[PDB]
Amino acid sequence: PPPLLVYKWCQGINNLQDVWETSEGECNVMLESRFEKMYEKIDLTLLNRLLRLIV
Amino acid sequence: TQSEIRDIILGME
Amino acid sequence: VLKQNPFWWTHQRHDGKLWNLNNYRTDMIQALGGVEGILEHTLFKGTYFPTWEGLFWEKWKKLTNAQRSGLNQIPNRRFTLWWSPTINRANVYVGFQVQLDLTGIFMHGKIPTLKISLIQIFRAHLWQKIHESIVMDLCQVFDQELDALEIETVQKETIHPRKSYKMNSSCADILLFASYKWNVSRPSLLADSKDVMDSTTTQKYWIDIQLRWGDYDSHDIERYARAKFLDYTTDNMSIYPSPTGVLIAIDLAYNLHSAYGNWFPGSKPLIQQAMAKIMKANPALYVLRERIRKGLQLYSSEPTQNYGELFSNQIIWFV
Amino acid sequence: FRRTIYLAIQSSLDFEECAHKLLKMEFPESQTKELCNMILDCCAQQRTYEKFFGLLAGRFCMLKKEYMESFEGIFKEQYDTIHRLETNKLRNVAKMFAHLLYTDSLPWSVLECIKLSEETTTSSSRIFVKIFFQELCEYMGLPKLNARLKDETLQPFFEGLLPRDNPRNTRFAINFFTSIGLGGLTDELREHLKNTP
Amino acid sequence: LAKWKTAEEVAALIRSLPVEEQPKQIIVTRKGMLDPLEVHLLDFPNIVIKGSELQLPFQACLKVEKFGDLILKATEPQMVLFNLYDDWLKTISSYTAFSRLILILRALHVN
Amino acid sequence: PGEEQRRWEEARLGAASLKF
Amino acid sequence: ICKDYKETGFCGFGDSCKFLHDRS
Amino acid sequence: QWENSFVSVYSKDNPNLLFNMCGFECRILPKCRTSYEEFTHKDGVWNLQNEVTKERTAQCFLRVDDESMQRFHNRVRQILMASGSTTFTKIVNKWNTALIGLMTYFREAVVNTQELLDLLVKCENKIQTRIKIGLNSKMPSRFPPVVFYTPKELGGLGMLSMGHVLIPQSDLRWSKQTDVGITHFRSGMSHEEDQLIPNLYRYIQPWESEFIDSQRVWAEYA
Amino acid sequence: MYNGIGLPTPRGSGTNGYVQRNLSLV
Amino acid sequence: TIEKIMGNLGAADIDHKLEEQLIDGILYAFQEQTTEDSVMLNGFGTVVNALGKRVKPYLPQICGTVLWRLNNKSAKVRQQAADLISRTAVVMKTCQEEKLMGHLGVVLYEYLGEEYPEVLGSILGALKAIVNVIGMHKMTPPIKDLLPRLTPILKNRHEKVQENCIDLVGRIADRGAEYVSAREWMRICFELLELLKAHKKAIRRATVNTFGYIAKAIGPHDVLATLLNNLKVQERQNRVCTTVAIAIVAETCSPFTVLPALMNEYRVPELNVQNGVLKSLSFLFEYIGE
Ligand SMILES: [Zn+2]
Repeated sequence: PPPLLVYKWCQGINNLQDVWETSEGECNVMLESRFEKMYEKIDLTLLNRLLRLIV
Repeated sequence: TQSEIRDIILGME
Repeated sequence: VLKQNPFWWTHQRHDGKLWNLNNYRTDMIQALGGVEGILEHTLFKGTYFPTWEGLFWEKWKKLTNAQRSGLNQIPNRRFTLWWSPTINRANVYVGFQVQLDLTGIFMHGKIPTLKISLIQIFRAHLWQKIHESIVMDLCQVFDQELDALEIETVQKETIHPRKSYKMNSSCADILLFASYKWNVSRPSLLADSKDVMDSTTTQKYWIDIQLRWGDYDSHDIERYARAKFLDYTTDNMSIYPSPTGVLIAIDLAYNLHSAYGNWFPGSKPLIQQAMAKIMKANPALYVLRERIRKGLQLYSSEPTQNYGELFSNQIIWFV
Repeated sequence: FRRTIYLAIQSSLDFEECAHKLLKMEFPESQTKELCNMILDCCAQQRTYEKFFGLLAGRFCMLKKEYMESFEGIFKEQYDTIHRLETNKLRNVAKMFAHLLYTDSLPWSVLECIKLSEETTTSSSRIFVKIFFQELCEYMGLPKLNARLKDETLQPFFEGLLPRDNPRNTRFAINFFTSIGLGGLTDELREHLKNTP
Repeated sequence: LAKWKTAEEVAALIRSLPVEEQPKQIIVTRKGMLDPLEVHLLDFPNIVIKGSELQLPFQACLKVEKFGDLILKATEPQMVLFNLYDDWLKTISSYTAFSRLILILRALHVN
Repeated sequence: PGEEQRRWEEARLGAASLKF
Repeated sequence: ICKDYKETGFCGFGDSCKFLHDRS
Repeated sequence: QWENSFVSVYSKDNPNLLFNMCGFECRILPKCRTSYEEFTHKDGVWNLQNEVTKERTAQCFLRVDDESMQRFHNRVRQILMASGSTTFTKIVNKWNTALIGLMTYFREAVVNTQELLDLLVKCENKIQTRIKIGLNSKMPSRFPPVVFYTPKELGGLGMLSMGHVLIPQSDLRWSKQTDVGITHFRSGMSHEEDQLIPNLYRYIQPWESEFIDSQRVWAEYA
Repeated sequence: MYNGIGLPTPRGSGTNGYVQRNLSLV
Repeated sequence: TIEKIMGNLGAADIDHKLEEQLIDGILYAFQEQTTEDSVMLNGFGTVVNALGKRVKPYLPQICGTVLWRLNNKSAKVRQQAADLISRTAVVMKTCQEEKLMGHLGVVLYEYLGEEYPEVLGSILGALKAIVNVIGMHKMTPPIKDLLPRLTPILKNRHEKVQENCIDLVGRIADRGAEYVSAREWMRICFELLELLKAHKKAIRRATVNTFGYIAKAIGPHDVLATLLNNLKVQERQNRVCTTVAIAIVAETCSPFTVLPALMNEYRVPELNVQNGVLKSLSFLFEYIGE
């Protein structure tokens, strides 16, 4: 369930290798966004061809 | 029989 | 689907069941006061159901899913009547106090659903009918025990047809004509013993029975009886034909009973018997309790050697 | 009393609000110790351990010393009555006292009650201390735990835990903490043992 | 009114009893005398009332000399308690103590 | 071969694993 | 007291009669 | 789009890594970085643990997102708006379901969001007020708590409660500055006496413990 | 002393706005 | 056994304490009942049938029992208690149960609101079997309020409740009939007119009988008009049953009142109706005879 996703994400970030160290000037960036309308600009011709690769 | 003597030892019946 | 699923995030078949709220009901009951503190806010005692372990509230009566009629005011009406000793208490803020139509019920406002239930319960002059049945039964008890009671005559004053629901005054209903003389004590309540019937004497006895309809705020009927007695006997409009008597206080909503007055020999046990059995037997009170039940739609599911159960850790006494 | 305490707990949202609700109530100061004891009992009965009750009893100890000595006696009581539980109750009380320790609420002297000889150690107490010290190490971290396990100022109490005089319980206790995975302290003490003869 | 007295005195007794000697169900010889204490025990509505269908010769306790004499030459209405299981509950059960007791009760009862 | 209750017994043990 | 009901046992409004169906 | 996005850097000046996931608002702070002062306190805090060294290396602080509070509030608003043709028990079942669906989803972000607690107080008291309005009065003494919270078996309505908790308050200025603490206790909904009404939050079990529980239970069953 | 604690108006809030001081503050 | 015994013999020699323990074991058996059987019913009926007027002082006991049962959760016991009332109904009065038979009267007027057909039918049965003993003039609770309550039930479109309702209204219209107003009887006529389509024939015969009883109470000049208009319907089995009803109205209120209207209706040019007229005269000459 989604709360377990939040837990696994927090827990995966933390288990990266040498993640919290800042000596050499490393920088972590967390970006989060949205594809802003994917349901609305699908193209049914291109979608046909992309489905044919699968089914 | 044992039932009746048990009851009269015990009480009314 | 045109509705919003608040558990969009889970599935009970696949995810198990991720919460259990069964201690919440238990601890809610222990915090409100227990089933006793909870049911002193209700019409529970006015049902006379012996105890609340049998209570059962009605486990579609018919396919007018469409018809305009709409909400059927019945579940709300039953919640409103059930709780009526609390929704209709006495110590309130603003509210213009008004006596119900033909009864002795006071409302402090306008709760129309509650007023409709209470009206439909006391229809057909049932308040006065209750007064008549109670007083008739008492007269009959005296009619029988004339012998032991030294009673030459018993006088049922043909009733002023509105004495039942006039709450600020009193005629008297029972007048007892002695044979010779009764020596009579000072007034005390029906539940106390020490009575020295010495102070005055008379052949005339009056007895009053007054009906109320209590509520959560005030359902102590002892002090009701004391205060009403003192007032009604020391007033200047109550037509009491004797300075000797007693008043009988009945609480219909909690089916309680008591009395207060000047006693004479034999009276204490006599009316104690009469009260404890008229409260149980009288048919008027029965029609009451039955309309109450049919307005709540409450039912009882209850129907109806021992010494293997007897020597238990449960104490059980042999008398 | 227990009704009112259980209800004040089950009506609040966090240990601060529950402690407030209790202290805004009043009682005769006699059962102050039994106060903490009760919250102790309550978290014993709980779903699983939440440091809520830990935190609440710890705030009471923070509020008066009466509950600190109550807690001394309470840890004595639970070490006396440790087998009296199941492993569930055992683990929750273990994390209880582990909280108490790393909260500084219970004082590290308490270890005097723990003589790590095989003959005197309940397997139930064995599991108790294992959960206790798993929590200590994985909470305060192993550096400051081994550091605090090291300094002499509490070694008088620690003696029952770190066996050097008698060798057989040294074998047993070093084997036990090794099984728990405290390699540092264990093999330092075993090197002391190797130097001993 | 004697029934009523019985009623009020058991009422006062349950009043006087501490939290662990209060009875749970009460059975009397007199199923005609349930009504009085039915009414009188509302101060303690915890008791399942019954009249025992198993008649016990506690009337045969008016046979003994100690109980007898005490009741007979008492002058003040009062309370006393006796524990009939003199030494029994140590080497036999309450089951067996009650069995022993019943046989003795009916023994003094009949003859 | 008759193991749809072992095709439904690592679904749970696959859903209930937590490694990082 | 829906007086059509009370006197003649019958209210034209049925379920929606904002008064009390009662022949008492 | 940059306006609907959010980027967050962690460097030698920002020790906190904040993000916003499925409904939560999380903020990770490691122990290495500027936590000279560290606590272990109310459950709003997950303790992340480095799985190889098995030491607690950071803390994640959770809150409910703002649009999730707004979604709960609009949900209550349509419970109330479409309820004039329903009975008291239907209104209270809809309230019960909405509130369970929020509390069992978030579960410890609710403790830490001082704006939720006020939302829940006002929303529960609006439901109660509509039931009073259903009768023809809103007098606070005609409707003690017992009328609403009594289970459906004793004839009550059966409400589930989260509005009788005290709301912690502390000194707005620094509270908008530096996470100062809790000094005062504003009051939640009004009960007829002390009365100590129980709480939904105490019967639902936090996540951070369910995840450890699950780990061990399935490990030992395997 | 409205010391930056409480509500501006306890008016449409579902509460009486009564404030108190955290007794378990030490 | 006991039932067979006292039913063949009579209860002359049954003395006091004997009859007591008997009545009490009876009450027990009937409460304790756990099967749907006429066993305990018939036992009760016979036992009081033989006690005759000897039973007296236990009517509080007997009823109080029955009423507490009438309160139960499961239908079956409720129905049983309604039955038992319908048995002891006569002795209930004959011991002069003012409070108590008054009780049963008004309390059943209460339960008239049930919606378990199996209990509603038995309630109607018990009310009928009270009204049989007590003729309504001396009734504490009067059919003057019962029957007005019953008329909105005749629209319940279910065979069992319809059977028992039309039975009760037929009793009342036969014997009571004067504690009700002409207008009430007219509305009830208009409701009977569509019981004639029930799927069960007992209902339809009961309906025709009550048209007869209402025929004496109210002149049929209007009921006959409402019957001809039904003859105009199609589908035969309600045409044929209205033609029976016409015959019945004519038999009770003498045939000269209806013969001119029938004959004149023989002139409307439609088939189903000319045949309705002819079939109705058929039944009429059968019913009147000589
Ligand atoms: Zn109407």
